[PDB]
Amino acid sequence: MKPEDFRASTQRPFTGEEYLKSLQDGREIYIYGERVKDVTTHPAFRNAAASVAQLYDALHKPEMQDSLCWNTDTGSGGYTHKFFRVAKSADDLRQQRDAIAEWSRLSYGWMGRTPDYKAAFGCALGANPGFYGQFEQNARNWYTRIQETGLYFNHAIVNPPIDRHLPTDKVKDVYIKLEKETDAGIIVSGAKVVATNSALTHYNMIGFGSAQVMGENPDFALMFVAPMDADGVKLISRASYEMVAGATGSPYDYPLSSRFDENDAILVMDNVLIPWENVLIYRDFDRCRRWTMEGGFARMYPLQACVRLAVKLDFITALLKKSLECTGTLEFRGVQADLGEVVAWRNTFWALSDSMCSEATPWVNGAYLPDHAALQTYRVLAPMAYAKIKNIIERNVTSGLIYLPSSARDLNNPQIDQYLAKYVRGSNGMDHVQRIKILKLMWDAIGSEFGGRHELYEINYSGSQDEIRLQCLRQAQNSGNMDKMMAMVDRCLSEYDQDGWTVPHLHNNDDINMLDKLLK
Amino acid sequence: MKPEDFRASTQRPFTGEEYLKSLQDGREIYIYGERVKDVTTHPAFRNAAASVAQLYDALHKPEMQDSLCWNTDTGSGGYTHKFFRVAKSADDLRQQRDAIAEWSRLSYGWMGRTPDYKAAFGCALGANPGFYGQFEQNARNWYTRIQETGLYFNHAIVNPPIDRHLPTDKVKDVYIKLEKETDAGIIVSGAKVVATNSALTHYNMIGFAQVMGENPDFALMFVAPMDADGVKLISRASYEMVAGATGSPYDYPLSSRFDENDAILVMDNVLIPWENVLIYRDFDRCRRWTMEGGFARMYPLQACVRLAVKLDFITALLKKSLECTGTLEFRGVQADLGEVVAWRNTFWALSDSMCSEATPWVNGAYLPDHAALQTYRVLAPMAYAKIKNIIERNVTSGLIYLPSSARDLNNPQIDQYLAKYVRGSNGMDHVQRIKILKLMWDAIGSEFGGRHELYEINYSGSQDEIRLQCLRQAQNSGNMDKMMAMVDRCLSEYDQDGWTVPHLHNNDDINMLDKLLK
Amino acid sequence: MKPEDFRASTQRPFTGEEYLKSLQDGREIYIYGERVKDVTTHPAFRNAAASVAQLYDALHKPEMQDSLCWNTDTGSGGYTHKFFRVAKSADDLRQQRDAIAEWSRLSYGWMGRTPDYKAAFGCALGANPGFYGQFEQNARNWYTRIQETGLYFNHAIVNPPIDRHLPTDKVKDVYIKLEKETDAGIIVSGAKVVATNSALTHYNMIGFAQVMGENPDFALMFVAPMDADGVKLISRASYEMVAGATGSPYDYPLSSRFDENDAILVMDNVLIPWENVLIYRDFDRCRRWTMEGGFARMYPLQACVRLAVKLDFITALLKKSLECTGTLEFRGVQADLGEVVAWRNTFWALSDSMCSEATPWVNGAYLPDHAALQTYRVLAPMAYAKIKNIIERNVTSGLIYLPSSARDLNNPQIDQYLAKYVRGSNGMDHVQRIKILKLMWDAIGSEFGGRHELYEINYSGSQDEIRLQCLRQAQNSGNMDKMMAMVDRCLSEYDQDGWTVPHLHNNDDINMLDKLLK
Ligand SMILES: Cc1cc2nc3c(=O)[nH]c(=O)nc-3n(C[C@H](O)[C@H](O)[C@H](O)COP(=O)(O)OP(=O)(O)OC[C@H]3O[C@@H](n4cnc5c(N)ncnc54)[C@H](O)[C@@H]3O)c2cc1C
Ligand SMILES: Cc1cc2nc3c(=O)[nH]c(=O)nc-3n(C[C@H](O)[C@H](O)[C@H](O)COP(=O)(O)OP(=O)(O)OC[C@H]3O[C@@H](n4cnc5c(N)ncnc54)[C@H](O)[C@@H]3O)c2cc1C
Ligand SMILES: Cc1cc2nc3c(=O)[nH]c(=O)nc-3n(C[C@H](O)[C@H](O)[C@H](O)COP(=O)(O)OP(=O)(O)OC[C@H]3O[C@@H](n4cnc5c(N)ncnc54)[C@H](O)[C@@H]3O)c2cc1C
Repeated sequence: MKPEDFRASTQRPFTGEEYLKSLQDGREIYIYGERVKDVTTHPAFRNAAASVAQLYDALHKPEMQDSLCWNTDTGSGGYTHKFFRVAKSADDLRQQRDAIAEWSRLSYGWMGRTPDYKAAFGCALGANPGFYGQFEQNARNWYTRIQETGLYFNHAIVNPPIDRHLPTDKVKDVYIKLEKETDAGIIVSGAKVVATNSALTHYNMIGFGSAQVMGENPDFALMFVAPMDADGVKLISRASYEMVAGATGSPYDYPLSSRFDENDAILVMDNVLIPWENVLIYRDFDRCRRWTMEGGFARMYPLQACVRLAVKLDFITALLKKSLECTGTLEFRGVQADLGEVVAWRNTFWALSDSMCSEATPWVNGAYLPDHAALQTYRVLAPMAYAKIKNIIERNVTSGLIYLPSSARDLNNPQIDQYLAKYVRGSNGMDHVQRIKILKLMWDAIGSEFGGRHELYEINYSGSQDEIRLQCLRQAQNSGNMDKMMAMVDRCLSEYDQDGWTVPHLHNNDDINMLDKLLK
Repeated sequence: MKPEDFRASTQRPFTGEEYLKSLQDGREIYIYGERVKDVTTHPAFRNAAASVAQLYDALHKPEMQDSLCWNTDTGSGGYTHKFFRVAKSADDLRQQRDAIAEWSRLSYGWMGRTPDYKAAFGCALGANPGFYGQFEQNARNWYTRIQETGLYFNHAIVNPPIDRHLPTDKVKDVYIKLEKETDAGIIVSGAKVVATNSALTHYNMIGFAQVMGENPDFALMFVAPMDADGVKLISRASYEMVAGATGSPYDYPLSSRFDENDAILVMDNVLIPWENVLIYRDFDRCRRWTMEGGFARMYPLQACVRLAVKLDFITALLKKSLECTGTLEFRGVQADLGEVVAWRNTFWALSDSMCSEATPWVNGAYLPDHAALQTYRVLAPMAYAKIKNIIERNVTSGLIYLPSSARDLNNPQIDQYLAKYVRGSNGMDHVQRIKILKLMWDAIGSEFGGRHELYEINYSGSQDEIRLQCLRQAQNSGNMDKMMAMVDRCLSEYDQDGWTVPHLHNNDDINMLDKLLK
Repeated sequence: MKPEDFRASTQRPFTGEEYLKSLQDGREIYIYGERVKDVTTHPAFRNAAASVAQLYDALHKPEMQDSLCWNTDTGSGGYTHKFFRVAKSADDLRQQRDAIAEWSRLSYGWMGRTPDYKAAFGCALGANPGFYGQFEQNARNWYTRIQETGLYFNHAIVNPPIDRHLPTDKVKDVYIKLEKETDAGIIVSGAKVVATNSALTHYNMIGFAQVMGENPDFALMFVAPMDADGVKLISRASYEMVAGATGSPYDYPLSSRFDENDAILVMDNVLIPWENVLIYRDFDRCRRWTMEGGFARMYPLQACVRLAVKLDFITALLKKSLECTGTLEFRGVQADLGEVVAWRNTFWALSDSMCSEATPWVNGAYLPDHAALQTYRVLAPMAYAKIKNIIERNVTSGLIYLPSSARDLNNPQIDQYLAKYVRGSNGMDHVQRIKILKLMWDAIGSEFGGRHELYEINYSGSQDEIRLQCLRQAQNSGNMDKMMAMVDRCLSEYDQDGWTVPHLHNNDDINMLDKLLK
């Protein structure tokens, strides 16, 4: 039973109901010391699963289908989310940018690992399948499959944060490695860092870590895909903000934690058989080193991430204004100036996504890639912008983020509520129910455990502070951008020497230099 | 004589030679306690004048006309710099963006007040002349004049930094005001804060301590020639003259040719003819001009591109400087340079968005994306201060381990030690190493570098003001209401009793609080 | 002739006049492609020399001797600056802190390499002479000599910024190395990075691209007179000369008297007598000197006080500058000035802690709190860059709305407009307003201001190195192990089954997970 066989039609991706049915499979997930029986009904995952299911439902609704979907390029006569099909122009990238924005708005920018994130991987396979050599047909088939079905992939690429001071092949007891080569496929074992929302995915792409030196053993030089229900695949979940908010809070108290929690799970592979049809790069140091620059994925996914963050910043910006209307401090110059800077950061990420599309270039086989410099720029700025925005919220909303009753239960008890109505009202006529609601929404965005995890995510998810900057420099150098900037500096330098100007339009200083007269 | 009458043709802007001749007028400029006889030959201005003259020469080069010029829209059959005529599409704005970049590369991004900066004012007059009421014909004529000739305007808008704690009605002894209304025109007196490069301009636009007040004699906008009686400039110290008198082009390569003197602008009982008046004793038009005039919604396109060109230069110069010292091999150094690259990329991406998201305005004119203009203004001071700190903390002693002068290289007694001990890393010779690092020092640490940091931090407004204007744009455009509609939708999806949407599970079956607090 | 033989008495340090006479020796200095005949009269050095001479004169003033001087500990019956003799208590360090502050106030915190900076080296030699083995007597003699005379030392320790990607063994064509061992002493050649104010010093201590390597010919520490054959300086541009040639004291008040020329130090086959050798072909002593020598554990007391004095000056000057513009009335401006006040307070509080937490070392000597020294080094670059940004973003156009020269005030034709339009706020006259703002600009934006920013950011090491050394101090002192004992205690108070301490309640009675996940 293929997960896409739950669809009532082969000419469209899953509906939300078919997607939920596709998750009631053999996946082996652990949380709070027990195996999850059904991820769609379990109290740690049911609402995050329902939230992803809503994205699938939106693909078929007349109210969103046109902004979200295109026909497939496969000859099936079907349709798919625009970002699941290879772009072949700058306008195609702009349409994909808008389709990503529309889906992201459904979670207010809070779900960062929705199916469109890894759809860029499906497109990378379809745009350049020749890169994979003997595995070219697997790349072509995987592109067709992902595009037609809307299959939900995530990736587990970063190695566990253990023995970082050593090359990947020197942490053999932990990192993903080839165990055995057989006729049916390859046996792999090891673990990857947290695989965000992988409990709700169909497949994971398992790839080599690029920020850590690989070494000299080719058994670590692998790229392949694994279904979430493959025997030996195990997820060990982190604490569930969804379950905690359900057990000890309410949607009113924790409105984001209760529906958008993407569990960052440890991914374990215990002697998993990967069929040859799922192998993409095999014991190949050459292809592993070339994949970041030639594969296309690294040159596609930040378009999705930049738009998703820009949507979250649309939400945070207006929510900060709403929060300041609660306290009444929005009337002050300093407060307005701080909110104005949040507006500037919000505007920045939308402008970067515009440039990604307008400056797009042809690649291979007619495929277009977004502006690579803009992708690297989003990665560098986002951690700085996010940390600054959170600090601005805390230093302006101040006590408004803590002057809040424990629970919706307090509002529902008239003995407590009578005091909340009088003493916890909003400024200028706003009732206490709305005031507490707005400020709890802001606190869940930045200070709840979910808010704290989101700050950790925005700071680190695409790489360390040094790595994102190194990659930004490498792009400038590899593209020829640095050589073009250097040609301008070399022109400036060529216009004079130790004797004076070499250009005839400027005046030498022989008639005005006073040093001989002063020193000789 | 009109400055444009120096042109041998009415079908093109000035050549560099005609531009220089046009500055040899009756202008009253002071520097170092003396009157400046001729800005084109004076040692404080001659090279900055020659640098601007090069921009005019570039307009007439066949290899550069495709990027720099377009036909006029006046019916003269002439041509002009692309940014001197009203944009009528997103593509027109992109071509203007490129024409600004091409001119800016001629000064490596260091001249921030070149003729294209105020060409946006000429275009604002041409795009919306109806805004000016009875002065509509002046707006139309000034647009035609600026466009055809390439007339060099600057503006003096910011009031002197005196009694900022008071409104623009309680400091009448200093600020620009109407003093007499006559048949020939208006008599004005007062001063404006530094008018950058105004010593080399043909005209200055004079426009309205933030809060204006209640006296309409201060509610003015008009044009003044640089050679009108009573118009005078009191110059600041000349980095060009100092670099010439005590340095050399090798030692101070930017100071020696790109210094834009920030002069105090004084108007002493100046007669402004009615043909030069645009807004007269009109608080309503003065308050509406920032949002309806167009200029405030056009010039940051020029300034963002000009900065992005300077960042192309600084980025590669930082790489060159780190190649000198050999520290470019280290991870931390590469990461810091990578961040400079990210800031450089940002300002180009903002200029892209300004053009692609452009909107129709009035009479077929297009305006760049307003949010992107406000974003450039907010980010630029932070990016510039951060980039300078990154250079200083990475190039470190390389910026000071330099001989005093090109005279040290030209003395073999000293040069023998420079050749051995002040060589560049991995085979680079000492002449090139010292040259690169002196170029970087002139960009950030010389008095010229220091002034450029003060300029990038402040020129479009105080830190609070640029942020306030960014917020106002979000509110006035409807952007804030659209972001708010998303927050209100999120809020509408639940209440104190649970979800109001049917796809989510209520917590009644899992909430343990009742069972826990008996 | 010995430089101290210029003194009319052996029982006190130099007077200013004797100090100036002592500099009129055979020193080989270059600037602007020419040999400097006499540093005391040359226009690039005369005022900086006069400024140092004033510090020596202050030692002999009865009104200042209580704060500045103590008896020598040598048995000579003489006196010296307090920081020139070994501290033997926390109170001795506090009195030295005050004596440093008093001398620093004479240059308003702008001279960072005055004779008291290297007096810490003289004290390090006197406190632990046994460290130097066979060179112990040289350490004792040098301590006595520096203490009694007030000899002016600087140090040249940092290698030229060339081939930083290589160790101090693979750049032999540049770095200081032993070339010959003889009966009279050692022959050395090489260069060091800028030796701040070395043109005005008597001697330089020469000491060991970070990683040293494996060749012991580079493992040296020794003293060299400024007039030894082969010792020479190649000066950087002179802010003093430039301010004199093209400015005035009114226009550049700090550049004109406190410029400490950052000179390239060259040693060409210099003979160093054995009496001047301290560490010889000894990797063991070179590696142990940073932790056992004492100097690295003494000089940041001088530097922290000197910066705190400069911050007293900058803080009040920022208030004065904001009184000029009138913006001091606004909340945001007052808040920014308040932060400058907080940074100024910090460096004084660090100097307090350096003294009160002082510890015994060897032979009765006391050392300031090592953690506070490392903290000053880490915070100072961040505080300085932030303070400069605060000044620029608040004083804004006040720093550029200034006439070129005192010559503008002395020309009534220009001065009439300065009096009206460049007056200060609320009654302050234009002469005082321009004077205050030019003083602030010379502090931060002139080439001297730019060099001072580069100095404060980098002089004690790169951003990573100062932080690494701060961490190493925490580890080596046992501070980190004591902080770790608290974290280990916290961890020991529970395990995977619950609390291990009896005062806390386990969650068995309230944990709902079993009941929820059936
Ligand atoms: C909430 C969250 C969700 C995530 N989801 C996913 C996911 O779905 N899939 C996935 O594959 N990954 C995921 N990640 C991992 C993420 O991509 C990484 O955290 C990021 O790439 C940084 O790598 P790292 O954690 O190994 O940090 P490191 O690379 O180990 O950096 C830590 C520190 O060590 C330094 N350092 C490390 N190596 C070196 C070196 N060789 N030389 C010098 N300094 C070095 C760094 O500069 C930094 O200061 C997620 C992370 C978070 C926080
Ligand atoms: C090198 C340089 C070149 C320039 N060239 C030109 C030019 O050619 N033409 C031109 O017209 N201008 C020019 N300017 C002026 C520039 O536009 C201004 O400096 C800028 O607009 C900031 O205004 P300001 O200097 O008056 O600072 P201010 O507005 O006075 O700000 C200083 C401080 O006071 C605070 N403040 C001021 N007013 C208030 C208030 N009402 N309420 C609360 N806080 C307040 C600010 O928040 C800030 O902290 C130039 C400036 C520089 C530095
Ligand atoms: C105005 C001024 C006056 C001075 N006066 C004196 C004086 O009188 N006497 C004196 O001896 N010195 C003096 N100095 C030198 C000063 O002490 C040094 O600049 C400081 O120690 C920093 O060392 P550096 O310049 O070699 O920088 P570097 O150490 O070369 O650092 C530059 C960059 O390279 C990186 N880097 C360097 N090496 C490594 C490495 N191995 N691994 C990783 N990254 C690395 C750093 O992290 C940094 O990002 C002065 C400096 C200045 C600016």
